[PDB]
Amino acid sequence: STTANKERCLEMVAAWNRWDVSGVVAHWAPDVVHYDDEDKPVSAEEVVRRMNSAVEAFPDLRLDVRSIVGEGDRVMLRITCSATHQGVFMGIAPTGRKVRWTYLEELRFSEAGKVVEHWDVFNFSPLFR
Amino acid sequence: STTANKERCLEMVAAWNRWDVSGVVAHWAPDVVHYDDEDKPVSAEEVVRRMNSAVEAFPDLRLDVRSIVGEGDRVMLRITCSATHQGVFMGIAPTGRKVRWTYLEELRFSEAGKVVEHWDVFNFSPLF
Ligand SMILES: COC(=O)[C@@H]1c2cc3c(c(O)c2[C@@H](O[C@@H]2O[C@@H](C)[C@H](O)[C@@](C)(O)[C@H]2OC)C[C@]1(C)O)C(=O)c1c(O)ccc(O)c1C3=O
Repeated sequence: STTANKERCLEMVAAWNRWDVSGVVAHWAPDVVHYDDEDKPVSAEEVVRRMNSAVEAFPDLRLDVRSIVGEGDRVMLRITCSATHQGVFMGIAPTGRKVRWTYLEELRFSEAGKVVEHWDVFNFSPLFR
Repeated sequence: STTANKERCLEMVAAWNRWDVSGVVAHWAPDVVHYDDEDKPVSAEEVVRRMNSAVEAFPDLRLDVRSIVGEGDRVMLRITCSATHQGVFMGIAPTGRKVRWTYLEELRFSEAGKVVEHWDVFNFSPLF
Protein backbone atom coordinates (compact mmCIF):
# COMPACT_ATOMS: atom_id res chain seq x y z
CA SER A 1 0.00 0.00 0.00
CA THR A 2 2.94 2.35 0.64
CA THR A 3 4.20 0.59 -2.48
CA ALA A 4 0.91 1.33 -4.23
CA ASN A 5 1.09 4.98 -3.05
CA LYS A 6 4.63 5.41 -4.37
CA GLU A 7 3.53 4.13 -7.78
CA ARG A 8 0.69 6.55 -7.84
CA CYS A 9 3.15 9.36 -7.23
CA LEU A 10 5.34 8.12 -10.08
CA GLU A 11 2.21 8.13 -12.23
CA MET A 12 1.70 11.74 -11.31
CA VAL A 13 5.33 12.53 -12.23
CA ALA A 14 4.77 10.79 -15.60
CA ALA A 15 1.65 12.85 -16.17
CA TRP A 16 3.68 16.02 -15.55
CA ASN A 17 6.40 14.78 -17.98
CA ARG A 18 3.89 14.50 -20.82
CA TRP A 19 2.50 17.87 -19.71
CA ASP A 20 -0.90 16.44 -18.68
CA VAL A 21 -2.13 18.33 -15.56
CA SER A 22 -5.40 16.45 -15.81
CA GLY A 23 -3.34 13.28 -15.24
CA VAL A 24 -2.07 14.69 -11.92
CA VAL A 25 -5.51 15.90 -10.77
CA ALA A 26 -7.03 12.55 -11.39
CA HIS A 27 -5.29 11.26 -8.24
CA TRP A 28 -6.89 13.89 -5.98
CA ALA A 29 -9.65 13.02 -3.59
CA PRO A 30 -12.68 15.21 -3.91
CA ASP A 31 -11.94 16.72 -0.48
CA VAL A 32 -8.19 17.15 -1.04
CA VAL A 33 -6.50 20.03 0.79
CA HIS A 34 -3.46 21.75 -0.68
CA TYR A 35 -1.30 23.94 1.55
CA ASP A 36 0.74 27.01 0.55
CA ASP A 37 4.12 28.04 1.95
CA GLU A 38 2.43 29.49 5.07
CA ASP A 39 0.34 26.39 5.59
CA LYS A 40 -2.86 28.05 4.50
CA PRO A 41 -5.22 25.97 2.29
CA VAL A 42 -5.29 26.82 -1.36
CA SER A 43 -8.31 25.90 -3.43
CA ALA A 44 -7.96 23.05 -5.88
CA GLU A 45 -8.99 25.45 -8.61
CA GLU A 46 -6.18 27.85 -7.89
CA VAL A 47 -3.82 24.90 -7.66
CA VAL A 48 -4.93 23.73 -11.12
CA ARG A 49 -4.43 27.22 -12.40
CA ARG A 50 -0.88 27.46 -11.13
CA MET A 51 -0.16 24.01 -12.63
CA ASN A 52 -1.62 25.00 -15.95
CA SER A 53 0.46 28.12 -15.97
CA ALA A 54 3.66 26.13 -15.32
CA VAL A 55 2.98 23.84 -18.28
CA GLU A 56 2.36 26.86 -20.49
CA ALA A 57 5.41 28.71 -19.25
CA PHE A 58 7.86 25.76 -19.08
CA PRO A 59 6.56 23.73 -22.00
CA ASP A 60 9.62 21.48 -22.21
CA LEU A 61 9.72 20.74 -18.53
CA ARG A 62 11.17 17.45 -17.27
CA LEU A 63 10.97 16.15 -13.72
CA ASP A 64 13.51 13.72 -12.35
CA VAL A 65 12.67 12.05 -9.09
CA ARG A 66 15.94 12.20 -7.14
CA SER A 67 14.50 10.29 -4.22
CA ILE A 68 11.22 8.87 -2.98
CA VAL A 69 10.25 7.49 0.41
CA GLY A 70 6.93 6.07 1.61
CA GLU A 71 5.80 5.24 5.11
CA GLY A 72 2.18 4.56 6.22
CA ASP A 73 -0.19 6.84 4.37
CA ARG A 74 2.56 9.29 3.42
CA VAL A 75 4.92 9.78 0.46
CA MET A 76 7.76 12.32 0.11
CA LEU A 77 9.70 12.95 -3.11
CA ARG A 78 12.61 15.21 -3.91
CA ILE A 79 12.33 16.24 -7.52
CA THR A 80 14.40 18.27 -9.92
CA CYS A 81 12.65 20.16 -12.71
CA SER A 82 14.57 21.42 -15.75
CA ALA A 83 13.01 23.53 -18.48
CA THR A 84 13.38 26.56 -20.61
CA HIS A 85 11.52 29.64 -19.45
CA GLN A 86 9.27 30.40 -22.45
CA GLY A 87 6.15 31.94 -20.92
CA VAL A 88 5.05 34.37 -18.22
CA PHE A 89 4.91 32.61 -14.83
CA MET A 90 3.67 34.14 -11.55
CA GLY A 91 4.32 37.51 -13.07
CA ILE A 92 7.86 36.77 -14.22
CA ALA A 93 8.68 37.50 -17.87
CA PRO A 94 10.23 34.61 -19.86
CA THR A 95 13.99 34.82 -20.31
CA GLY A 96 14.27 32.08 -22.87
CA ARG A 97 16.90 30.54 -20.65
CA LYS A 98 17.39 27.13 -19.11
CA VAL A 99 16.20 27.03 -15.54
CA ARG A 100 16.40 24.23 -13.01
CA TRP A 101 14.99 23.89 -9.51
CA THR A 102 14.69 21.18 -6.89
CA TYR A 103 11.72 20.66 -4.53
CA LEU A 104 9.85 18.44 -2.14
CA GLU A 105 6.39 17.05 -2.69
CA GLU A 106 4.61 15.51 0.26
CA LEU A 107 1.40 13.53 -0.34
CA ARG A 108 -1.03 12.01 2.14
CA PHE A 109 -3.20 9.22 0.78
CA SER A 110 -6.60 7.96 1.83
CA GLU A 111 -7.11 4.22 2.40
CA ALA A 112 -8.48 4.09 -1.11
CA GLY A 113 -5.30 5.60 -2.74
CA LYS A 114 -6.47 9.15 -3.42
CA VAL A 115 -4.55 12.23 -2.41
CA VAL A 116 -6.18 13.88 0.61
CA GLU A 117 -3.50 16.36 1.74
CA HIS A 118 -0.70 17.92 -0.17
CA TRP A 119 2.36 19.99 0.77
CA ASP A 120 5.37 21.37 -1.21
CA VAL A 121 8.68 23.02 -0.38
CA PHE A 122 10.14 24.93 -3.31
CA ASN A 123 13.38 26.75 -3.73
CA PHE A 124 12.40 28.96 -6.62
CA SER A 125 15.42 31.28 -6.36
CA PRO A 126 16.68 30.22 -9.84
CA LEU A 127 13.66 32.03 -11.18
CA PHE A 128 14.31 35.26 -9.18
CA ARG A 129 18.04 35.22 -8.51
CA SER B 1 16.43 0.24 10.96
CA THR B 2 14.08 2.98 9.78
CA THR B 3 13.00 3.52 13.40
CA ALA B 4 16.52 3.98 14.64
CA ASN B 5 17.32 6.31 11.73
CA LYS B 6 14.27 8.49 12.43
CA GLU B 7 15.21 8.63 16.14
CA ARG B 8 18.67 9.87 15.12
CA CYS B 9 17.05 12.63 13.00
CA LEU B 10 15.02 13.78 15.98
CA GLU B 11 18.15 13.91 18.17
CA MET B 12 19.68 16.16 15.45
CA VAL B 13 16.54 18.29 15.60
CA ALA B 14 16.80 18.49 19.42
CA ALA B 15 20.47 19.49 19.11
CA TRP B 16 19.46 22.36 16.82
CA ASN B 17 16.65 23.29 19.24
CA ARG B 18 19.17 23.73 22.07
CA TRP B 19 21.42 25.57 19.62
CA ASP B 20 24.15 22.86 19.76
CA VAL B 21 25.72 22.36 16.29
CA SER B 22 28.09 19.78 17.82
CA GLY B 23 25.13 17.64 18.65
CA VAL B 24 24.14 17.59 14.97
CA VAL B 25 27.66 16.94 13.62
CA ALA B 26 28.06 14.06 16.06
CA HIS B 27 25.71 12.01 13.82
CA TRP B 28 27.84 12.35 10.70
CA ALA B 29 29.96 9.68 9.21
CA PRO B 30 33.63 10.59 8.80
CA ASP B 31 33.19 10.82 5.03
CA VAL B 32 29.74 12.45 4.93
CA VAL B 33 28.89 14.36 1.76
CA HIS B 34 26.54 17.35 1.95
CA TYR B 35 25.03 18.59 -1.40
CA ASP B 36 24.01 22.18 -1.99
CA ASP B 37 21.06 23.43 -4.06
CA GLU B 38 22.92 22.75 -7.26
CA ASP B 39 23.89 19.27 -6.07
CA LYS B 40 27.49 20.26 -5.60
CA PRO B 41 29.26 18.80 -2.56
CA VAL B 42 29.90 21.34 0.25
CA SER B 43 32.88 20.74 2.51
CA ALA B 44 32.35 19.72 6.13
CA GLU B 45 34.12 22.91 7.14
CA GLU B 46 31.81 25.14 5.11
CA VAL B 47 28.66 23.26 6.21
CA VAL B 48 29.64 23.71 9.85
CA ARG B 49 30.38 27.39 9.17
CA ARG B 50 26.86 27.82 7.74
CA MET B 51 25.26 26.02 10.65
CA ASN B 52 27.14 28.28 13.15
CA SER B 53 26.14 31.37 11.17
CA ALA B 54 22.52 30.32 11.40
CA VAL B 55 22.61 29.93 15.20
CA GLU B 56 24.38 33.31 15.51
CA ALA B 57 21.87 34.84 13.20
CA PHE B 58 18.77 33.25 14.81
CA PRO B 59 19.70 32.40 18.35
CA ASP B 60 16.13 31.75 19.50
CA LEU B 61 15.30 29.42 16.61
CA ARG B 62 12.86 26.58 16.98
CA LEU B 63 12.48 23.70 14.58
CA ASP B 64 9.08 22.12 14.33
CA VAL B 65 9.06 18.79 12.56
CA ARG B 66 5.90 18.81 10.41
CA SER B 67 6.40 15.36 9.04
CA ILE B 68 9.04 12.62 9.02
CA VAL B 69 9.11 9.57 6.79
CA GLY B 70 11.69 6.74 6.72
CA GLU B 71 12.14 3.86 4.31
CA GLY B 72 15.28 1.78 3.93
CA ASP B 73 18.36 3.84 4.64
CA ARG B 74 16.75 7.28 4.16
CA VAL B 75 14.73 9.72 6.14
CA MET B 76 13.03 12.89 4.94
CA LEU B 77 11.71 15.61 7.20
CA ARG B 78 9.58 18.65 6.46
CA ILE B 79 10.54 21.23 9.06
CA THR B 80 9.35 24.72 9.87
CA CYS B 81 11.83 27.05 11.50
CA SER B 82 10.74 30.10 13.56
CA ALA B 83 13.17 32.68 14.97
CA THR B 84 14.03 36.33 15.44
CA HIS B 85 16.57 37.92 13.15
CA GLN B 86 19.11 38.97 15.79
CA GLY B 87 22.36 38.59 13.81
CA VAL B 88 23.72 39.29 10.37
CA PHE B 89 22.53 36.71 7.85
CA MET B 90 23.73 35.89 4.31
CA GLY B 91 24.98 39.45 4.41
CA ILE B 92 21.73 40.98 5.59
CA ALA B 93 22.08 42.93 8.78
CA PRO B 94 19.65 42.19 11.59
CA THR B 95 16.07 43.54 11.61
CA GLY B 96 14.90 42.11 14.91
CA ARG B 97 11.73 40.78 13.24
CA LYS B 98 9.99 37.43 13.62
CA VAL B 99 10.86 35.20 10.64
CA ARG B 100 9.81 31.80 9.44
CA TRP B 101 10.87 29.37 6.80
CA THR B 102 10.20 25.82 5.72
CA TYR B 103 12.58 23.18 4.47
CA LEU B 104 13.11 19.58 3.52
CA GLU B 105 15.97 17.70 5.08
CA GLU B 106 16.96 14.38 3.61
CA LEU B 107 19.46 12.06 5.13
CA ARG B 108 20.94 8.78 4.06
CA PHE B 109 22.35 6.47 6.74
CA SER B 110 25.05 3.76 6.87
CA GLU B 111 24.39 0.36 8.39
CA ALA B 112 26.23 1.68 11.46
CA GLY B 113 23.68 4.51 11.82
CA LYS B 114 25.73 7.52 10.71
CA VAL B 115 24.84 10.14 8.15
CA VAL B 116 26.67 9.46 4.85
CA GLU B 117 24.73 11.78 2.49
CA HIS B 118 22.60 14.85 3.10
CA TRP B 119 20.44 17.09 1.00
CA ASP B 120 18.11 20.00 1.75
CA VAL B 121 15.56 22.11 -0.04
CA PHE B 122 15.11 25.51 1.59
CA ASN B 123 12.29 27.86 0.82
CA PHE B 124 13.79 31.12 1.97
CA SER B 125 11.11 33.19 0.19
CA PRO B 126 9.22 34.20 3.33
CA LEU B 127 12.53 35.13 4.90
CA PHE B 128 13.61 37.29 1.89
C1 LIG C 1 6.68 21.09 -12.44
O1 LIG C 1 6.28 22.18 -11.42
C2 LIG C 1 6.54 22.49 -10.42
O2 LIG C 1 7.69 22.40 -10.51
C3 LIG C 1 5.53 23.08 -9.65
C4 LIG C 1 4.60 22.22 -9.02
C5 LIG C 1 4.77 20.82 -9.02
C6 LIG C 1 3.80 19.95 -8.48
C7 LIG C 1 2.60 20.44 -8.04
C8 LIG C 1 2.40 21.81 -8.06
O3 LIG C 1 1.23 22.29 -7.62
C9 LIG C 1 3.33 22.71 -8.57
C10 LIG C 1 3.17 24.09 -8.53
O4 LIG C 1 3.17 24.58 -7.27
C11 LIG C 1 2.12 25.51 -7.01
O5 LIG C 1 2.29 26.76 -7.61
C12 LIG C 1 3.32 27.59 -7.10
C13 LIG C 1 3.30 28.90 -7.86
C14 LIG C 1 3.01 27.87 -5.68
O6 LIG C 1 4.03 28.68 -5.17
C15 LIG C 1 2.94 26.60 -4.90
C16 LIG C 1 4.30 25.91 -4.79
O7 LIG C 1 2.52 26.91 -3.60
C17 LIG C 1 1.95 25.66 -5.53
O8 LIG C 1 0.63 26.17 -5.30
C18 LIG C 1 -0.15 25.24 -4.55
C19 LIG C 1 3.90 24.97 -9.39
C20 LIG C 1 4.88 24.24 -10.32
C21 LIG C 1 5.89 25.27 -10.94
O9 LIG C 1 4.01 23.73 -11.33
C22 LIG C 1 1.60 19.58 -7.56
O10 LIG C 1 0.53 20.06 -7.17
C23 LIG C 1 1.82 18.22 -7.53
C24 LIG C 1 0.83 17.36 -7.04
O11 LIG C 1 -0.36 17.91 -6.63
C25 LIG C 1 1.01 15.99 -6.99
C26 LIG C 1 2.19 15.47 -7.46
C27 LIG C 1 3.15 16.32 -7.95
O12 LIG C 1 4.29 15.77 -8.39
C28 LIG C 1 3.00 17.71 -7.99
C29 LIG C 1 4.01 18.59 -8.47
O13 LIG C 1 5.09 18.15 -8.90
